[PDB]
Amino acid sequence: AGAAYHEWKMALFKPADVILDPDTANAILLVSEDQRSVQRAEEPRDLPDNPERFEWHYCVLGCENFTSGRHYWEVEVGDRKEWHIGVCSKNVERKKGWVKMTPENGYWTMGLTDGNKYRALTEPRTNLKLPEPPRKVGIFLDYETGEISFYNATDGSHIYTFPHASFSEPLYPVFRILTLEPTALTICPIP
Amino acid sequence: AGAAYHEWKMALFKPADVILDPDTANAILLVSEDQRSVQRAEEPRDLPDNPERFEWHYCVLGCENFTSGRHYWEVEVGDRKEWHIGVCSKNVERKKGWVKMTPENGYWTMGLTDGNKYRALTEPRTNLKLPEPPRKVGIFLDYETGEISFYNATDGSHIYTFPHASFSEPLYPVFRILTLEPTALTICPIP
Ligand SMILES: C/C(=C\COP(=O)(O)OP(=O)(O)O)CO
Ligand SMILES: C/C(=C\COP(=O)(O)OP(=O)(O)O)CO
Repeated sequence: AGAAYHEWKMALFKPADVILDPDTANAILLVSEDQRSVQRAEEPRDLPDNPERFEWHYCVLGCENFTSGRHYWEVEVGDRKEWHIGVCSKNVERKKGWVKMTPENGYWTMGLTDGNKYRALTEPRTNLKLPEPPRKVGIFLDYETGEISFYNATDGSHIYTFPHASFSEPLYPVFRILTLEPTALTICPIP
Repeated sequence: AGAAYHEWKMALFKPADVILDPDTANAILLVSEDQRSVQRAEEPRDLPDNPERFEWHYCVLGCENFTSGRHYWEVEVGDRKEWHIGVCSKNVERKKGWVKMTPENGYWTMGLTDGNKYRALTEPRTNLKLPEPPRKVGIFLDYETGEISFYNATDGSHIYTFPHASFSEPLYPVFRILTLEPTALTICPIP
């Protein structure tokens, strides 16, 4: 069940060793020293406007992108009451206010808002019903087949899969947090 | 106060999301479908050889181990008249009969026998005197300080702290039940 999940993911997808890129992180984000976790600060840091940095979206990326193959990583979201995670195109508009995070705008993400509302960030947003709140989420990228999927990485249940896409840009792991709370997002070691 | 215990656990220790590993579970144990609970059976299962499995001790482990950091989880023991819980080293002699569960053998555990006799499984065993019987037990690991502690998770009260170890191996949550009875051991998910 969980076991079947682990066997399936290990057979089919390459483990990506994701580390967060402080240079991309909106100034309201604190990336941990080990670059595995990200937290939202109360006050923004005073950081330069280098082209890589998100200036509007409360986002940070992985250091490395994907251009082909099947890849997965897992993110511990624990009890944090707001988070959205997935992948985004390298050429997302990092410097424009109010760009909706949607596949059309180079984002493939899902998560949680207001403690209990699960969504996939489609346009319009898709509401999800998950019998069990995930503590750890498996993100899955099949670049060739154009498929971004999410699983509960502990009990192996399927969370969501985006419609078929035809990727024309490299894809980054992306992480977004809006609220001030205690629990971090953490990229966990993967089998 | 339970309030102080709540604040303390939440400030200092990362909440471990513990799921029982059925491949480790001695064949006389039955792990629930959600792998949050374990019960002792009257008859063993007939299973294929597995290196991970406890052959002698009536034990099951968590799926994940700890190699650094401060971690806690909380176990519902209910009115069950016999149980022992804690952590053990990854390299405990799983396959060997008659190994005493003690710190020298890779185990740091405490619990209940015969309804009313609480013990820490030191060598010798140290008898505990608990003003009230717990129904939920908080297990606390601080890997750097070598500190394994047990608390009454409802009212915050201290149950037992082992002499500080110098851990040189990854640590698993471990769970042992000997006796036949209706109340399972249950891991309460992250609050
Ligand atoms: C302010 C902000 C994001 C909120 O965006 P939205 O208000 O469009 O809502 P959502 O559906 O969650 O994307 C910065 O990332
Ligand atoms: C039979 C058994 C465990 C009990 O071992 P022991 O009989 O040595 O007693 P204890 O002091 O509770 O460890 C299988 O796990």
